[PDB]
Amino acid sequence: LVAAIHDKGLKLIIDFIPNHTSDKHAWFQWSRNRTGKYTDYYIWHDCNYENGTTIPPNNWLSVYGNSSWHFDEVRKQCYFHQFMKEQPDLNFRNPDVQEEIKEIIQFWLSKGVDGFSFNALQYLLEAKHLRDEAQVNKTQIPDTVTHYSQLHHDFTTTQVGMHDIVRSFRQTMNQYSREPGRYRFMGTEAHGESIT
Amino acid sequence: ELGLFSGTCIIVGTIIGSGIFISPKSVLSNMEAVGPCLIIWAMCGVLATLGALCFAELGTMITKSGGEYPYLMEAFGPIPAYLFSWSSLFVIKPSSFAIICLSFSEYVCAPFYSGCSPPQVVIKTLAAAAILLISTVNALSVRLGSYVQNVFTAAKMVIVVIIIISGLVLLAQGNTRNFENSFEGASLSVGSISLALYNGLWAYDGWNQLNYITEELRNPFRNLPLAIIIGIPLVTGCYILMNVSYFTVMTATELLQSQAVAVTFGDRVLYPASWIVPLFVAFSTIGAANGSCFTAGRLVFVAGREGHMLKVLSYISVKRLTPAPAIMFHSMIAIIYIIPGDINSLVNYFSFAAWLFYGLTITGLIVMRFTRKELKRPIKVPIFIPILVTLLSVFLVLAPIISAPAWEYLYCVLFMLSGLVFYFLFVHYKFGWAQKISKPLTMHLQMLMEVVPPE
Amino acid sequence: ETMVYYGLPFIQEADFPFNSYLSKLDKPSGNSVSEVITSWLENMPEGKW
Ligand SMILES: *[C@@H]1O[C@H](CO)[C@@H](O[C@@H]2O[C@H](CO)[C@@H](O)[C@H](O)[C@H]2NC(C)=O)[C@H](O)[C@H]1NC(C)=O
Ligand SMILES: *[C@@H]1O[C@H](CO)[C@@H](O[C@@H]2O[C@H](CO)[C@@H](O)[C@H](O)[C@H]2NC(C)=O)[C@H](O)[C@H]1NC(C)=O
Ligand SMILES: CC(C)CCC[C@@H](C)[C@H]1CC[C@H]2[C@@H]3CC=C4C[C@@H](O)CC[C@]4(C)[C@H]3CC[C@]12C
Ligand SMILES: *[C@@H]1O[C@H](CO)[C@@H](O)[C@H](O)[C@H]1NC(C)=O
Ligand SMILES: *[C@@H]1O[C@H](CO)[C@@H](O)[C@H](O)[C@H]1NC(C)=O
Ligand SMILES: [Ca+2]
Repeated sequence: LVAAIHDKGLKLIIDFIPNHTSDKHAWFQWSRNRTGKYTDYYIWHDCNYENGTTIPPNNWLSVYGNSSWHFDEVRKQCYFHQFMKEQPDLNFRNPDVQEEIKEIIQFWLSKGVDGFSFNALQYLLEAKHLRDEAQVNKTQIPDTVTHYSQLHHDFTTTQVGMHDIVRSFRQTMNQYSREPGRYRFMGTEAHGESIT
Repeated sequence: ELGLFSGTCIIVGTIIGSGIFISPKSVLSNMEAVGPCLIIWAMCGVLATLGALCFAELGTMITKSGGEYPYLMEAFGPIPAYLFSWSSLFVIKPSSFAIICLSFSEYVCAPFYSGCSPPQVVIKTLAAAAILLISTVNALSVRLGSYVQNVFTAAKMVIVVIIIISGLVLLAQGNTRNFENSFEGASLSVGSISLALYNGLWAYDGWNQLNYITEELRNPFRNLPLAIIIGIPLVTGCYILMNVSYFTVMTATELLQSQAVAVTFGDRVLYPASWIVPLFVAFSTIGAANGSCFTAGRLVFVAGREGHMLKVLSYISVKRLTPAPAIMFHSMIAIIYIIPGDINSLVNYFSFAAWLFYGLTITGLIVMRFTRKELKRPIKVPIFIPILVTLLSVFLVLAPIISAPAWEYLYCVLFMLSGLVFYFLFVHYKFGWAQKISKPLTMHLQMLMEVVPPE
Repeated sequence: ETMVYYGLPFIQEADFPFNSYLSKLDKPSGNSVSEVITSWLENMPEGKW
């Protein structure tokens, strides 16, 4: 298909979403086992788990709405996920994960893909201190906050070093966009709330 | 004297020029597939060998100083000899000078317009500045003509082996995707096959002017047909081994995008120093133009004896022994050619007129060998090679006009017949008033340009 | 947070941020001085000064 597209004079760009993987990914199966360097590919933390009910490290919520931490039986720790529990978030603060996302960008550009569309980019980094958010309704009981819209998201979206990760993806795509007529396009999806 | 190894080294360097850098785009835009456009470089490569072999016959048996003007005088009479002298001064030689200089500005201005095509005003203002500079240097001096020639034929061959070696190494690494499913969209037709033989044969231009080497060949009769049948077939083998080195790197859809084909190649394969291709090709292309301007005064001398062309054109300047009126008239016609047309509309216009006179010559070869002339011929070619060159050229001259008619052919036919009118009203009838328009013209020109008859 | 002022391999910034961590030692111990030296040199980017 990539050959049939280039012969027509067209270009092909594909969706890329580097924030999370599935909990069936090989990286996560090794990480829960604490295997090798994969023990820190994901964001883990200690949490008390007794009688099926877990207290999370903070009040951070998922985007689809519930506690954003989930207990893992093999690791005996909680892993972070912005979206549903089937999507653990990669840990982009250690340099091992960024070299993996750098080889996937290189794998698809070698096949002739003409560029990418990066999704869920504001969720790349989170605050390291893991402090609780500020509720929208301050006089609300802290055990009924279960909706993503009931919090101010200052520690889970658009953190400080987030733009230097996206600028690093652009440099990896510059090694392939040097020959004239084969520039690699990079586009991102916009923040729904802000235009600045 | 020059041996057989040097007997080919002159002819192979003569054939390979700036045609291999401009024609691939044009032969592929008519074959539409990698497979057939590879057999065109062989089919026209063989057709150029039988041409140069037939020209070896006339070059030995006639044995006159004129290039090809004698061969039409000896066979058909004085009207085709004059009609060729007319066209080779207004059509064949000026337009071949305009295509070489139009193809030198496609390679100088292609890097500065990366990703897209340059405007037409840039590739004509730069071509008009090359024609005037090439024709001015070759008029002020002769040493500077041959000063930079041996270096300009080095850069020509340095690139030819760089493209080939790179296109072979990449073929070992398995980059076979382009010619895997060849012939799939081949548009073979008398329309396309003819128009694609024009552009393929233009890369072989220079096989007719190959007879001068016999004078210094060690054993001409025994070695020249050998130096030809192993020299040119060595070059067609170096073209399909260079056109293959294009399709190994880029695809059939990206070829037609750029006019400078070798510039698209140097960016993809030679990234650290990719400026080497537009720099070296600009050297060789301006060197091949230097070879055209040198021979401009050649044919007008031999045709100036028989009173066919004006004798003032053969006059030489005294301060510098350079055919100044021949050159500045040879370039002034080229300037009028780069203005209306572009490379593709001139390769058709050139290879049309050039190929009817290429036919009339080798038909005169058999016609003289069949009935009229019984003189001895030192080297003899079999009878089946000339009948092929004429039956091929009669297809090349007549199929494009009927199947793919264009306005370029009309202006070509109107030029020769205009010379046919100049035959009767100026040289055939010799009117009285016709003289008094010539005599005051020549010496005033001599007065203004301080030129002198050669001998 | 201090090492961000060194810049990135493609965006240039301060030539170096001033290391004031030696100016903080109030007691001359061997491991107090050794901790400042290795904390700056391992956290620093690759080709920096
Ligand atoms: C968080 O997850 C719980 C499940 O543990 C959700 O609660 C269930 O929601 C569905 C809605 O279709 C109900 O049918 C179930 O009865 C609920 N379960 C219980 C035990 O009440 C809860 O809605 C989620 N929070 C969200 C989506 O904000
Ligand atoms: C924010 O939520 C609080 C509840 O946590 C609202 O305060 C009152 O809460 C009591 C709880 O027993 C209710 O009985 C009252 O009806 C609530 N007052 C209302 C609804 O006016 C508080 O009003 C909420 N504020 C906003 C802006 O929604
Ligand atoms: C007269 C000629 C041989 C002079 C030039 C010599 C040097 C500069 C040439 C000769 C053959 C060339 C190589 C041919 C093929 C390749 C493979 C390609 O993927 C990268 C460039 C590379 C590796 C070329 C580098 C330059 C090279 C080594
Ligand atoms: C994790 O450890 C268990 C226990 O030995 C083993 O059965 C399983 O295969 C391991 N999985 C991975 C992905 O290492
Ligand atoms: C144990 O589980 C039961 C489930 O009904 C729950 O009510 C109880 O609070 C749990 N106890 C602890 C200490 O978690
Ligand atoms: Ca994340």
